[PDB]
Amino acid sequence: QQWLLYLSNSGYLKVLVDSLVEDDRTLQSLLTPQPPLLKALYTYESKMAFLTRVAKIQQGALELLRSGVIVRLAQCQVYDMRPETDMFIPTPVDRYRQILLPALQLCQVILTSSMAQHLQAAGQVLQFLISHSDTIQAILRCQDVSAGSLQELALLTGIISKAALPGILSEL
Amino acid sequence: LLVEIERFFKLHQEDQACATCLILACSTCDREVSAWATRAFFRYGGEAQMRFTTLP
Amino acid sequence: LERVSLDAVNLALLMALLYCFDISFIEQKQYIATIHSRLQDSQLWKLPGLQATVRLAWALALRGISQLPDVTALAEFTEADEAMAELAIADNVFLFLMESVVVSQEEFYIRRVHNLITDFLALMPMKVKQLRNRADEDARMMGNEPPISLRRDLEHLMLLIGELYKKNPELALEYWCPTVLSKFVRQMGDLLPPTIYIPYLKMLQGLANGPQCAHYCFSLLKVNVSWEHFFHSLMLYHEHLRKDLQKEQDGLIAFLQLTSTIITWSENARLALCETPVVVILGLLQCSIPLKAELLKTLAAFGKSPEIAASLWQSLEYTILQTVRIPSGIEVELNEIESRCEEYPLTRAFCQLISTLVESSFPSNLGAGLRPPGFDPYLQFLRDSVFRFRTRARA
Repeated sequence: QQWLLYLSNSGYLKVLVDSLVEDDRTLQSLLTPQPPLLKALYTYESKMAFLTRVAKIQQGALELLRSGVIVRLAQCQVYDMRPETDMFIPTPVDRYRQILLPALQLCQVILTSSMAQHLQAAGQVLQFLISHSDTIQAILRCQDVSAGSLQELALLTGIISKAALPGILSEL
Repeated sequence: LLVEIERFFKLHQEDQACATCLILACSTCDREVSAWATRAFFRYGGEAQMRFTTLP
Repeated sequence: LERVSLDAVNLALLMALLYCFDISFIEQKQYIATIHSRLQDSQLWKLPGLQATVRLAWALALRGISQLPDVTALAEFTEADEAMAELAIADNVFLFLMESVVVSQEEFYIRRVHNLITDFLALMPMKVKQLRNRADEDARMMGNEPPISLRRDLEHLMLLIGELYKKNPELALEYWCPTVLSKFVRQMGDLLPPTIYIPYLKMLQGLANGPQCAHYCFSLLKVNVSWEHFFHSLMLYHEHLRKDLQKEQDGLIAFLQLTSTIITWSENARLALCETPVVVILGLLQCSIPLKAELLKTLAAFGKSPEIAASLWQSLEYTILQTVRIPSGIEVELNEIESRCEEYPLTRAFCQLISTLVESSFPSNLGAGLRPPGFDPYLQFLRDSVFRFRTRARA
């Protein structure tokens, strides 16, 4: 409860969304800092989790979205690219895809958690899919632990798809 | 007659039209269109038609 | 033909090649099978774009040929067709179609090509969806025009239609006449991505050509996206623009191009569209926009022959008069027009609208309340224009 209200306001949201943008930058800086990694894995992952949890509920999702989640995600440019394009390469793919799965879960959760239909949320999510299309398509086939991460990402897109106006349905 | 108020004007007279126009403008629960139109008639009369004026 | 990329001469051979692939049955199909195999191999050549097209075309046809199952069962679709076609698309097979189409023995060419164009709809839909979905996801929320265009294959296809069909209504009718193209149009109508959406609008404009086709396009929106949605979009953009004080220009320019095309080729219907875009279009004109001229051109199309010009004249006078302060002399009046109609496009549009309204009528005591009334100041404005004309740029 409680928190949603308090926390909302403040603080957090603003800061956390801005920090999404910077998350993308932070995954690169990731290589360097593998070391300073220890610090941050304990924190960055925790941040994604905090974001995902807020999204799971109606009021929380609203606050995240109000904070301009889609915008920060566009700014991070995490999605608007191809991961394969480019350490042992399978490790980097696992890592990048890993970031994609959590952010994608955050987006799907925010979408559904409002009224995904006529609501504004549906429109925003559809824009998300179309703008970052072909990644969704590209994700659909291949393998490894990397596959496992890929598989989860694929599911996440599928949930985003049906949850919205069927991304397919929209693309009549 | 709000859209043509000449007919009112003809029968009733200009003065009376103005008076009614004032009442409609002020009148409460009226649509904005009605009030504005009546205000317009009161203030400007009918454009290039009936003019609203002191005459020597 | 390879030993030609630019050479226009390539067009001469397209009739033979399009029709040849059309009649693949004639070949055997030991031969057809061999060609198919050779082509997949031939994916080596990006430099020859036109090889890429023709091959892609062959594929569009081949799929149909495989209908006699002896051939089809033998082949695996993913390996046999989709992989190759996809490669061709990647290698700009659509782009060159667009070029063939844009830069338009006419009978043989038109007939064979329109058969080509249609084959693609019916047989190909899997590819269309594959591409559409690919495009939606690819871009991420500083995009350069080259980046925007890279993935644009679907839009290119729409343009292919637009160029090929344009004029030609004959051909265009095919889309509208029965309720797969008609499916195609419905499908295209669904694609939401702003760029797809704008090309969809453009493609339809091309389709609207006959007085007859124009009528169907009218019905398409009205009955079975609606016209109202379109004006709504324009209205929304208007608010965003003013509240704020390239992507939008693309969308808006397309929106206007379409409304213009139909309104021009229509009848009693004109009033219906007129009442509705008229109010919204007027509002858009107030905003600066690059676009001003274009809405004026559209407005003009809306203007009706009869007495019911009045709403339009008021808009125009109000839309010159509003900002200006007029002294009791003439120059101040000219200034009103000059201030608003700042650029060349603005003026040309204005002239078209005025030409239309002046054709045969206007309200008495125009401009009453605000200024010295009457039509006269507009003609004075032309002094600003055709006085100046002599010193154009740009014949």
